[PDB]
Amino acid sequence: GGIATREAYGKALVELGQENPKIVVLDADLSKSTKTSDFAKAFPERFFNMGIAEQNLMGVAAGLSTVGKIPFASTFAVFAAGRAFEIIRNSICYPKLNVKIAATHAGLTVGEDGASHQAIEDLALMRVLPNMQVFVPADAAQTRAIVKKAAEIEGPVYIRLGRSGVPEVFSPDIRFEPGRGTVLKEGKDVTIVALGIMTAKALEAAKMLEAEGIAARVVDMASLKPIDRELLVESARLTGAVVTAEEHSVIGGLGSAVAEVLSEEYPIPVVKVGVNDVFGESGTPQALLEKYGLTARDVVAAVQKALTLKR
Amino acid sequence: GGIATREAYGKALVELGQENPKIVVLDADLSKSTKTSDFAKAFPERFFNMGIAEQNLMGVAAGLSTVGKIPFASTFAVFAAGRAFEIIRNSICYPKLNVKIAATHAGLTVGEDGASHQAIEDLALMRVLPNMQVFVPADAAQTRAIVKKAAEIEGPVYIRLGRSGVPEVFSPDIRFEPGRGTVLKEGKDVTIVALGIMTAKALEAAKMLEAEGIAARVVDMASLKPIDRELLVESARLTGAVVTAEEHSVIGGLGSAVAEVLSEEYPIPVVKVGVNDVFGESGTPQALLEKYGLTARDVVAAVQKALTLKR
Amino acid sequence: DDMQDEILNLKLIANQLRQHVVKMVGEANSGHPGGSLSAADILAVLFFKEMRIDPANPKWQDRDRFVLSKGHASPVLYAALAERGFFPKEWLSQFRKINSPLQGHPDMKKVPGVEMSTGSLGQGFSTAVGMALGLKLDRSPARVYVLLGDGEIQEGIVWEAAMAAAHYKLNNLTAILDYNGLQIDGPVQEVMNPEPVADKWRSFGFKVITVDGHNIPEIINAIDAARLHLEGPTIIIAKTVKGKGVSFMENRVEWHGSAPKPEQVAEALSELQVGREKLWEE
Amino acid sequence: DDMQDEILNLKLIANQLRQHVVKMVGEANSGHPGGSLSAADILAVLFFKEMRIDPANPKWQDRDRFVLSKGHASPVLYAALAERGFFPKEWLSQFRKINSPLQGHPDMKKVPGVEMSTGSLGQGFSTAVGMALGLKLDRSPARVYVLLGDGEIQEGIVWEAAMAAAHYKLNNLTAILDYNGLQIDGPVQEVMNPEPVADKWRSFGFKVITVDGHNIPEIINAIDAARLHLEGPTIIIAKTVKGKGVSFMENRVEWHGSAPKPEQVAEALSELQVGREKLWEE
Ligand SMILES: CC1=C(CCOP(=O)(O)OP(=O)(O)O)SCN1Cc1cnc(C)nc1N
Ligand SMILES: CC1=C(CCOP(=O)(O)OP(=O)(O)O)SCN1Cc1cnc(C)nc1N
Ligand SMILES: [Ca+2]
Ligand SMILES: [Ca+2]
Ligand SMILES: [Ca+2]
Ligand SMILES: [Ca+2]
Ligand SMILES: [Cl-]
Ligand SMILES: [Cl-]
Ligand SMILES: [Cl-]
Ligand SMILES: [Cl-]
Repeated sequence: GGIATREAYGKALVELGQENPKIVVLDADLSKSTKTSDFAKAFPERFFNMGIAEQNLMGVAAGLSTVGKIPFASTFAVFAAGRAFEIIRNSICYPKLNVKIAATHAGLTVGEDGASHQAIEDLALMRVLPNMQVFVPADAAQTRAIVKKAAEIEGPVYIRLGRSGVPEVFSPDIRFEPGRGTVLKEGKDVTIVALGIMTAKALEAAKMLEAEGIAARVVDMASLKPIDRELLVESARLTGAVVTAEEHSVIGGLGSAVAEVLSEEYPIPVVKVGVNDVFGESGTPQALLEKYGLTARDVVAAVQKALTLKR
Repeated sequence: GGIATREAYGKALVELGQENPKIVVLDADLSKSTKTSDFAKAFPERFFNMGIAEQNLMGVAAGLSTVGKIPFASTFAVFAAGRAFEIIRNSICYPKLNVKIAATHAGLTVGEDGASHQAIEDLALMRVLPNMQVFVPADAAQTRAIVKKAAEIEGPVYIRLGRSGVPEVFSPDIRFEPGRGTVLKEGKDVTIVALGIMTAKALEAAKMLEAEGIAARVVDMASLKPIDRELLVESARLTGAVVTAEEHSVIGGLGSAVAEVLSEEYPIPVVKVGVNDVFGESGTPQALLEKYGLTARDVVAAVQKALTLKR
Repeated sequence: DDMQDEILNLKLIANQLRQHVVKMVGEANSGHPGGSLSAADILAVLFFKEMRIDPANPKWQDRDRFVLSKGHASPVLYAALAERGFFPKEWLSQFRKINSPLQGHPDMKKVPGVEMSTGSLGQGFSTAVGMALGLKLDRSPARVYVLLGDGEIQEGIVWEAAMAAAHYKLNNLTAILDYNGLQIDGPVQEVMNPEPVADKWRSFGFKVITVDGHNIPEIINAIDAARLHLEGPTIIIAKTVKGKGVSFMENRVEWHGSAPKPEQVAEALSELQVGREKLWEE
Repeated sequence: DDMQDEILNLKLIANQLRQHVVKMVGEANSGHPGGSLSAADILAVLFFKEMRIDPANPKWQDRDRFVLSKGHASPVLYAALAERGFFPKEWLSQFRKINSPLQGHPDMKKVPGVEMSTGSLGQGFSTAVGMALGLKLDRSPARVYVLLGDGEIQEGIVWEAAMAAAHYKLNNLTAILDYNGLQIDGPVQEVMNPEPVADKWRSFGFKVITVDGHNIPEIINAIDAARLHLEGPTIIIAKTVKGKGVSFMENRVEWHGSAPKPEQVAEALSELQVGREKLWEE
């Protein structure tokens, strides 16, 4: 029972605004919902609402980055990654400009707004962009570490955030390093690689597996791009089987990124837990996670399948 | 040397217009270049130029599809897949509307217009959309078969097309079936899976390999979504090693699709020939393919690497 | 007077739509009362007088079409479609619930009488231009009605669609702007000012008619004037009160997307029922 | 006096830019002569009179900025930057070649003096609004000049960017429209008519000045009027001839994106050299 990653983001932005006069923040009439509203209240002269205009949001952010500002641009993930995709591509990533995109309301945990608002594709879109770094915090502590690191990095960054409160995984002392994943639990039988809301569920699955004599390694991979290739290969050598778990399509996200690495370096089973190439629907976050197979019990089922496939 | 896939597309549209009264065609001030100009001349009453307005191009196509028309919407791949991504997502794919997107000038073979125009991400974007089918013709004969099939099937289709003349691969008798790939050559040592311009280069690489005692199977996978899972597993069981070859980023396209399938079903090496997570640049098509590693000799080098990993 | 009785009946239907909106958002614990209540008189006129539609023939090829481009106002569309007989009124009690047909934004594949899946702002308007283009090609007598928000017109696709509707002479397209002055982060003039709004629509080739969006005779007269304008499309700029009909919601930014608690549903229904009893006095 | 000598020198520079455009597109076998030649008088005025820039200090924080939103006209920008001394004139002979800095569309990380990587229509204008917003916050004396095409203004992002520039009162942004009437598939009025163009820009909150885009004194005077207007942004609508200066290219749709063959380069340079000799007569 921790705060939402969007709430941790809003507080981290105010901290950055206090530390660094070059930070500016933009939104697209969703400041109340993304939690850029905290910064908007503290620093109104460095906050720019662009109205309901996500293509121009990202173009204006690109231009601000060339006048000595470090812009954070926010809206919901479907609109940030998708409506503005080709502006991010040609005005931010190609020229390698210093823009941070902090997109909230990703995944099914958006809930009742339903399919048009539930981003299940945003990691596929941001991972394919050259020069983009893609970071997916698990909880409030890792959100604060990732937001502060994104402000220090020179170049494009996408931070994926969520609507709903999520359980604590990391301590307040967490240090975020791009290209490094974290072993949260050791085990010889299988590795569960997860990010976002699925990291806490992977730890719950690992407790359920221990109760039936299966020892799962659990890896958090908030750093989706650049991914921790060395930790994936180490996990493959130790355990011989991987389950991936993501609040995202099984196409083009974490499962895809892990399959790409291990198929070229150390080929082993990679069984993917995620949204099965469908759109979502309106419902409570918990009812949606149950229906679409994003629960600890679904991770346990995927581990049982992976164990039948391993050498 | 054969005609460009865009030229085969423009001729196939006229053939459809002669036999199918429901076909309508839209462009975004690139009719001269996409070759929708052939249909525009033959059936001006069913041709709609939307000007330089790709979001509205796709929304107007969606609306036309609800009044019993079968729209083909064209522009360059970077603008079709990227500028209009979220309109394709929320007005076409979510409601499963009967819109065909035929996007030309994909890949590096665009040439001198350079990085902003060279689509290296479009297959990753279209593959992650639920309800989207993604078809990538190798040559003129397969382009004609794919365009005619797209008009017959119900629902969203993305057809990826190119600028320049490409070699003949398929016979005039070619039959296209969504979800089915084609074995173009048998071999026990390795499988090369290719689509688009890379299929002809895979066949040239297989001739070079035969000369050094390596027997390569060559598979065309124009049907990227739905992919031919059964043919990939058959190929993996026969040969124990795969090279994928695509005029696209190694992230999220054919290499990704094949790694996802084989990591779930029959883990083997998958060595990926493609653009190495970079943007392109201005140059002649041939100079760009050489610099960015998209030649038959690069496929030969990838096969030698894959064979080092084969069990 | 059949015309005076017709107007009273439309005011009673608008009141019923408002009562449905408050109850269904309350029960869902989720949804958009302010921008639903602002549009209730417009949807009463469209669904109960002006549109040619048949719930016994929802795929009638020459039917008039309504597109809710501001798709978050799904409660007022669902209330109208239920009262017109497109689906059971019992569906309204499962708004925004898992497995319910009544999604938070309209899904054309799940709800009879929903003509487009909307919810991404600007997109419904672009699809409405495509519908009008195809119906013009098919010599249909159909009219395409589309409701826009005044925050929504900050989207570039709206101006692309407007330019295209003028170029293709789509006089069968009638746009309506819910001109309530508010969006999520504040008044539209503070967030991203679209004024002068009528001058923008005229410069994009639309006839502009300004009405009081809570005056049913003015809305009826504006729709008749749109029908008679043949050079191209018309937009009806309908000045409205966000949260119209509920005292504590009227002109309040914070009632955009917040569900009333049971005590607030009871208060709102009491006000609307007092309003309704006063209409039964006429 | 010195004013009339100043104007003659700008006409000679514009002629030199046109000669560079024809030669570099011919040598590349690729590029966009029509929309490069239409803009040569505008870029002569900006790069050789009005803009405060220093080729020895290309990242001077208070420099004026030029954004080529219609990025396919890169030949005329590269000709101007080479003649101003930002990089060697020898670079012009490797336009659009592999491993060469002069990309087909401007690349800000490869070419000194290029302020934004452009080529995707509408995007450069949006970035220019962001530059002006940041420079206004820092109270920089810098001006942001941005050149748009008249096909380019069919993009929705242009109208989003215009609405934002008016809302944020960006008087430090001067837009220029290359109003040549042509795009790829034909005249703009046939493909997707943006008229009435001046009414659209006024309705989006811009001051509008109309000039002959081949009249150097009118361009200078319009830039001064924009500078003196402190309340908000200005757009200069510059009526131009696509292919201006080359008889067989003038007002021709087909010279948008086609490279002249050597016989056509020779003919075009002969006309421009005859034009240049006539200027040396004044
Ligand atoms: C900002 C925003 C809203 C305010 C509308 O404001 P409006 O048009 O003025 O509507 P109103 O009649 O006052 O209720 S809703 C939903 N949303 C998020 C939203 C943002 N971007 C896109 C593309 N689609 C959305 N759905
Ligand atoms: C249509 C098109 C062009 C005509 C411009 O026409 P214009 O603005 O009127 O330019 P002009 O001054 O007359 O040369 S160029 C390139 N292009 C393809 C093109 C399409 N879409 C996007 C987003 N970027 C592009 N680059
Ligand atoms: Ca309730
Ligand atoms: Ca509003
Ligand atoms: Ca030449
Ligand atoms: Ca033009
Ligand atoms: Cl920790
Ligand atoms: Cl064949
Ligand atoms: Cl009422
Ligand atoms: Cl000249």
